[PDB]
Amino acid sequence: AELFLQNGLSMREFLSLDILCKLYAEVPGNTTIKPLLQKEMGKRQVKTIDMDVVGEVIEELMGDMFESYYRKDGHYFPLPTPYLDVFLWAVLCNRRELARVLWEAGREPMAAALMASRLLKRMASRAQEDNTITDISSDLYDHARLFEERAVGVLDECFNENETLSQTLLVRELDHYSRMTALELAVSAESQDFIAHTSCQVLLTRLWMGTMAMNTRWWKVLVCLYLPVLIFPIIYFVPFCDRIMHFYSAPFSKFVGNVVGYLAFIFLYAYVVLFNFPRFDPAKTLGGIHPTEIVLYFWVFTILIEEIRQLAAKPPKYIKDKVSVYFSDTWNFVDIFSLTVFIIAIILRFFTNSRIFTASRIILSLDIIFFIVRSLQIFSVNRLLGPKLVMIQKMMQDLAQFIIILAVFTIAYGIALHAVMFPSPGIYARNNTWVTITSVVQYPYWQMYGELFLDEIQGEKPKEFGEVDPDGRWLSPLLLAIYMVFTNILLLNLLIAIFNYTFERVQEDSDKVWKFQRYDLVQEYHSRPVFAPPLVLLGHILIFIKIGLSPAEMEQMDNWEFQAAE
Amino acid sequence: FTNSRIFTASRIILSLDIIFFIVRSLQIFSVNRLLGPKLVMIQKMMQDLAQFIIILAVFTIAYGIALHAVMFPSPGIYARNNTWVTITSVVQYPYWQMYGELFLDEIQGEKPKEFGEVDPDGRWLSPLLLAIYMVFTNILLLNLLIAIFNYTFERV
Amino acid sequence: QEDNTITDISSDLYDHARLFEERAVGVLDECFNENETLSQTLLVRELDHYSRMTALELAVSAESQDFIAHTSCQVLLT
Ligand SMILES: *[C@@H]1O[C@H](CO)[C@@H](O[C@@H]2O[C@H](CO)[C@@H](O)[C@H](O)[C@H]2NC(C)=O)[C@H](O)[C@H]1NC(C)=O
Ligand SMILES: *[C@@H]1O[C@H](CO)[C@@H](O[C@@H]2O[C@H](CO)[C@@H](O)[C@H](O)[C@H]2NC(C)=O)[C@H](O)[C@H]1NC(C)=O
Ligand SMILES: [Ca+2]
Repeated sequence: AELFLQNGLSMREFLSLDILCKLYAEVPGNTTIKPLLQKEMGKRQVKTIDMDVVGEVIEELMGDMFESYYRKDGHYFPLPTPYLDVFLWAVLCNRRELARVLWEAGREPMAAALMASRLLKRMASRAQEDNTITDISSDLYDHARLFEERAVGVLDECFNENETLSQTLLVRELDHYSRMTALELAVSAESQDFIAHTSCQVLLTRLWMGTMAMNTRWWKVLVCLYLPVLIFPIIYFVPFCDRIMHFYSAPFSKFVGNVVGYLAFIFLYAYVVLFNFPRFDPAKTLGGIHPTEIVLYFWVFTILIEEIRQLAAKPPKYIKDKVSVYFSDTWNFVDIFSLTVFIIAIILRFFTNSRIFTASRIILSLDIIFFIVRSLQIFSVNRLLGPKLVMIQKMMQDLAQFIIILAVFTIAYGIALHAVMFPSPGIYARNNTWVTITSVVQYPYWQMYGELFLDEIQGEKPKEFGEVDPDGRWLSPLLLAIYMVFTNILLLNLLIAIFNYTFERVQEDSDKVWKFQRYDLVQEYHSRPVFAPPLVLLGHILIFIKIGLSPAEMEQMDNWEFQAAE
Repeated sequence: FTNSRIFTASRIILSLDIIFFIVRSLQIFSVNRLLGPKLVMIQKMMQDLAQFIIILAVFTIAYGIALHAVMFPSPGIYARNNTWVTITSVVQYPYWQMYGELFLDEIQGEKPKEFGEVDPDGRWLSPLLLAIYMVFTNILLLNLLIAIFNYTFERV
Repeated sequence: QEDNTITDISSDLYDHARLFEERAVGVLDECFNENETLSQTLLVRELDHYSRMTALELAVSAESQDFIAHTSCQVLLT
């Protein structure tokens, strides 16, 4: 194929629509793409293959509201991109050297390599999670890593001459890739080697220090954030109210504003739940509500209008697609959960019942935890702290996996221990279903942390624990001996070993995963209102009341990118 | 100065400054091939602890705000009518629970004299919150910090 | 590494610094393999073209642990 392309043949004259549909027709059978295409043709009841089925497979196999160009262009119902779609065919078929040749022969190469990496590793996940598809997943991850390092090398050769061209090449509209950039193609692909490259990181620093000097510290931004008249001496700009609006346009300034006003919010929420959250009564003024709780209502309404703004400012047009893009990160799950739990608590605020207000204060006092879980994204600005947060997230995945084994042994020993201490048809009966079930759950759990109930389970302390059966009084130390040698020593250190394996896997790439989540931090603070940190709701009022280039400039971009690829 | 508070501050400051003289003593152990590298390990692990302490304090103060807010509702009969014991309880009780000193008799409403009258709906919720805090902090966060220390140990 | 206005080429710079570390260690080793007393008196010279500081002081400014852990520097420190 390479020899044909470099002796007498061009893809522009060779490939047509029927050759391409036939090329997707005689895929061999040991691939992932034949089960995917036959599953999609089973969903449409069409016996022949066309490019709309291939396009829908590519759209569900890229994700993130990707729109494949076979569905929108009339040439797929000469061809515009013959190198690109024969390349995509060779990538879907898991053909190493053929996709290499078609990548080397085609235009927009790092975008092609990042799309190939996303497509191959999402085929790897698809073959791993489906039993009707042959698990060739390690081959697909190796091929995706091969396109990862090809994209990183093309970016590196672009970076070794005229870095400004690299920064403006990473943010191009790519009309043959559903109008998304190389940054967005890389973070869809989770290509951590591409984002941790120096070009993407200085670009995220330019976007992060938006029209402002790249080494201005956080305390200068802090003292200029609440004193705008002091912006003019010390804030250095990379080129009047132009300097003011360019100071507040920085996502780092919006970040420091979110940090300081959020610490004010957490201190206010803590003052409410720890010092003043009274029972509602219509007798005294304002219902008895302290105005710190009113300012609390104001700032959580501000966070709610903030999340409604983030839902409305999503790049798709349909509201369901905006919701699907909005819930693509877990931070929006934490946001919607904390806001909904707050709104439930403040609905239950006003009912004057003792149980309903008790539920309200309990729900609010447990929702401070979820606001501080939302606070955890702030620590991703630090090279040292953010990887530890990624460690915490993957260890919580490990804990949610191990917790069924831990609960199985815990409930087994709890059933045994409570059955030998408290025989229920006897004088030693706990005549209460709830304290029996919570004892089975509770007592092995606290014994698991070395809080040994040795006085309790041997028959002493009969008032606050219970009258233990006298033959449970000698058997309970033996059962607790087996449980301590099996659970505190073996099971817990097994879980610690799982956590340490997770620690080593993240710590060997901690720098690169911080570089990758730095993109998510920049995108989190790039779309915030350009406004005062106590007045961001006024900013949402004043909202209520990725670059494109010239076509000859785009062809010049493509020529420079293709020769750096050469 | 013969004042009771000023002399108390003097003896407290002297009795805490013996610690810093013995921190200065730590350079003597660099004459040993075996001990001095362990002191370099202690120094880099204290750097690691000073980095991890903001994450540990964030989760500690979160659970402390939650725990003290469910045990002691401040506009109620179960109010701790003292700002200082509230703030030091939020700092203090998750910290000692983090080392397995579980205040299970205290947070379930028993020992009302030296701990405080716990609200009866905090008496069942405090073991659940402490369960989540023990499975998240003594198991996950502390062994994460131990893993950081072990990575530092291997590097040195 | 600590400045954002400077391109982070830091790993290349640490590799180049380690390259000069092992070059210095090898020159000290070839100095040590004949007449060790000359190595000890060479490590403590006034170096007027280096602001009058020794090879020991240039190495501990550089934190060149491979140079100080060489046998010449250690018997000199003994
Ligand atoms: C739980 O209920 C059982 C059932 O009545 C109690 O068992 C009785 O206890 C008395 C004195 O303790 C004996 O005289 C009876 O013979 C027991 N009945 C049976 C069927 O064994 C038991 O004491 C209760 N336990 C608690 C803690 O309330
Ligand atoms: C803290 O102060 C509050 C405010 O007075 C006390 O709450 C009162 O307690 C008495 C009896 O305990 C009740 O009769 C009142 O109705 C309560 N007032 C309110 C507004 O709820 C509370 O007892 C004090 N707690 C401590 C430990 O001193
Ligand atoms: Ca959000």
